[PDB]
Amino acid sequence: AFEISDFKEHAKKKSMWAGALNKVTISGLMGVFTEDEDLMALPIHRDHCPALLKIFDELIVNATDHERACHSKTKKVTYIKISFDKGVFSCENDGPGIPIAKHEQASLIAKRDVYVPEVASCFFLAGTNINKAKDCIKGGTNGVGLKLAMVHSQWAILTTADGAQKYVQQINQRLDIIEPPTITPSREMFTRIELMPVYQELGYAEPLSETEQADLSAWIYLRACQCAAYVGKGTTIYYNDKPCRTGSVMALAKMYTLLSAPNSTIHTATIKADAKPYSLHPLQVAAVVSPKFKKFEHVSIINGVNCVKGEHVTFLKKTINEMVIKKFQQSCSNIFVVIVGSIPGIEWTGQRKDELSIAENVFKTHYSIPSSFLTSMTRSIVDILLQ
Amino acid sequence: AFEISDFKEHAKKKSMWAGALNKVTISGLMGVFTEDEDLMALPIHRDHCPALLKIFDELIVNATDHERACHSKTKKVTYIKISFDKGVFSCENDGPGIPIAKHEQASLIAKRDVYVPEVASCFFLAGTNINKAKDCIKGGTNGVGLKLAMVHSQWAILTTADGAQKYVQQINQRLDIIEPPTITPSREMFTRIELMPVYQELGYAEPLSETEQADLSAWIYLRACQCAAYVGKGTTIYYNDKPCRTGSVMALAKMYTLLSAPNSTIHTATIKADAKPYSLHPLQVAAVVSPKFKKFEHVSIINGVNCVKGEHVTFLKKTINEMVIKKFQQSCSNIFVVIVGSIPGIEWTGQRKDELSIAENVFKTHYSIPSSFLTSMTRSIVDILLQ
Ligand SMILES: Nc1ncnc2c1ncn2[C@@H]1O[C@H](COP(=O)(O)OP(=O)(O)NP(=O)(O)O)[C@@H](O)[C@H]1O
Ligand SMILES: Nc1ncnc2c1ncn2[C@@H]1O[C@H](COP(=O)(O)OP(=O)(O)NP(=O)(O)O)[C@@H](O)[C@H]1O
Ligand SMILES: [Mg+2]
Ligand SMILES: [Mg+2]
Repeated sequence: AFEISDFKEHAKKKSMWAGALNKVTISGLMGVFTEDEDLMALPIHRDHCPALLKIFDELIVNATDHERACHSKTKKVTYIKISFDKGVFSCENDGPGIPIAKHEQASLIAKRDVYVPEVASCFFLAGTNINKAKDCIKGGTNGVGLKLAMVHSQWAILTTADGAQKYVQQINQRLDIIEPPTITPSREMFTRIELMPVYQELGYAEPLSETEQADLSAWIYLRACQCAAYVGKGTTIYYNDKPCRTGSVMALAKMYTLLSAPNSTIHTATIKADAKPYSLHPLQVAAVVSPKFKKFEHVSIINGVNCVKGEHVTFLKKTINEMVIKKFQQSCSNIFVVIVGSIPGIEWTGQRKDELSIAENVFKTHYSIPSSFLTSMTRSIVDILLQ
Repeated sequence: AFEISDFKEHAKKKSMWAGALNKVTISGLMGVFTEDEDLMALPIHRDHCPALLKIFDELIVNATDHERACHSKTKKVTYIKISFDKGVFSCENDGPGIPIAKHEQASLIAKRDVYVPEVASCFFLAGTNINKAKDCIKGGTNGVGLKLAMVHSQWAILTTADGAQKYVQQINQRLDIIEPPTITPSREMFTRIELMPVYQELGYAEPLSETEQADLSAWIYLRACQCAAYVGKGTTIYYNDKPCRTGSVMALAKMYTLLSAPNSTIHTATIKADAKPYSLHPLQVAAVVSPKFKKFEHVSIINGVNCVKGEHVTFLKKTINEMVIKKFQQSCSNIFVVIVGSIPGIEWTGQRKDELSIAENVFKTHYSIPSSFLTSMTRSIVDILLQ
């Protein structure tokens, strides 16, 4: 009756790692769709498998983490290329590759030659964020995300090049079959993950239906557009070899409000903090206020992660609410707001990183929302309330 | 740079297991306080460590799981006794004890005699829910919760008796030191976990401050009261040897609304489904509608777990909203609602079990909310809207 599981078997059966392992109703599920030359974020009103969307997210956050790691160094990340075609998902980024070197501890554990890229892709609770600095703004913390991608892949290829050598390794049948890597001379420098998810096991048609393909493509495109707003000014994000043109929170706010509030006013702010490490990490904000909006909604890209709940939102809402109450006397259900940037020292409620955890006083003590933004938001909210 | 962690080290450092490992702002944090002979649920407006509250929850859900496992058997669980004194937390339940038997697979893994209760308390990804049936309504699924309690304990004692023998085992220094167990003849039958959390490591004073002690006591008492509404009619819940008198969703609804809406109308329903396994699991509902309530709030005890988000809430809200719209023409921000019961086949977003995951169509297809409840709720909501 009392059974003991290994990580692989556990990750194939348990929702705690990446969420539900079958299709469920995902509240607020969105994708981006192109109408003419316009990008429009629209709801996806069909059940989808959270764990499937999460293994796409794990690879994308790994690439955005690498962009952040490299952004002040000589060899920077200049691109992240995301691809989705015939069911195959890939994510490739430039900059220094995963070191092509024997890992002494892993080789002893496994009783065979294990190189660093195999540790990164095949060993659970393993990576460069196991001892994470208090000020680190990478999303990665657990050493599990890439292994979850591998466990939900029928086949996967890890390719990395360090400017000297290229390493290619097949990781097949949900991490059951790790093929010995092919190592060759190369002047390339990059990391690529290519995989075919276990679509049928996660509740999808094999091959994907027209609707499943379209929904997954829209979701991935929007996730790439979210990255594009987060990464540094030197990095381009591509989706199926097309650049994602959403380099600002204003561009993100437009994509989400184009159908409901075309030709709208975009209230903008940079939220800044008054002490390191917070002062190193300004937050970019764009908000639209419309009577057509039925309840408060945010899109938060924090540390490269799409965060659906956190005290950073609460801080903005309470601050606006206090001003609205005062002006009206002489509050948030008509706001759509985009918040993008890094926050050091956050913790998460789970591997999925749906909710960040923090002391509210971090914002009260350190951060200031520009008066001009609060005044313009309050003016717009009050006019609606008055009507 | 690339490090490989064991489970214990990982659980002491990573928020993914039990949430943040220091004090943060927990939205909606509540405890129960006794004023005179009255029980009143009130907000706790102070930061607390989620992982600390979760190891209390892991033991309480294990006891409620055992109550559910035993409820149709000859030897039932008749009590769950929760204690909190001088920093020491204990949870004891009657009914069949954890088997006192050598575990052959664990003994081979560890290269020494390992009995089943040591597997349950000290081996990660281990327990009786590793292969969980599609219709199982126990909260336990991952084989990790009791190990997280042990990893966040300076010292812990596991005591179990199977009516033949008693097994006592010390598990000390955050699972670093597993003492060999003491096995003796006994006619007792029970399972007890007693532990002292690592309060200082999780941001608390050593010993607890007056306020920390009072807040943690209030939180635990309310969690016990939540259990009392969930368990079968034959089981009594005690907190510090006093029975928890909240045997109904009406009693729970009263405790949450006593300060804001004394002498209120309680709308009641049993939500029933039309096919097994759903039909085995009626949901008990009590709701209060007041103009004094500023936004929609629910307390959901699902499969013994305090669930803060799920499509069961959405189903009730949408159903009420449709009726309200219709009546008004001739909607949920004034509702407080308690929902208690079992839902088979749910998945979670994480080990914490904050959010359940399910297809919305489960409710649309199988479940029916009684017309008399919808009519009485709609009458109360409409009167407020009209005012
Ligand atoms: N695209 C990439 N480019 C470079 N290095 C990478 C890339 N993806 C992963 N890595 C490395 O591989 C390690 C393992 O990745 P992963 O399993 O996702 O763990 P993580 O990102 O550190 N933490 P988490 O994602 O929270 O579980 C990372 O710590 C990086 O060092
Ligand atoms: N109070 C208890 N009474 C009887 N059996 C218990 C009790 N607590 C734990 N157990 C047993 O010990 C096992 C390990 O507990 P635990 O680590 O909490 O895993 P779980 O409850 O199965 N899953 P999860 O809590 O989701 O990680 C359980 O599966 C039960 O078989
Ligand atoms: Mg990662
Ligand atoms: Mg458990």
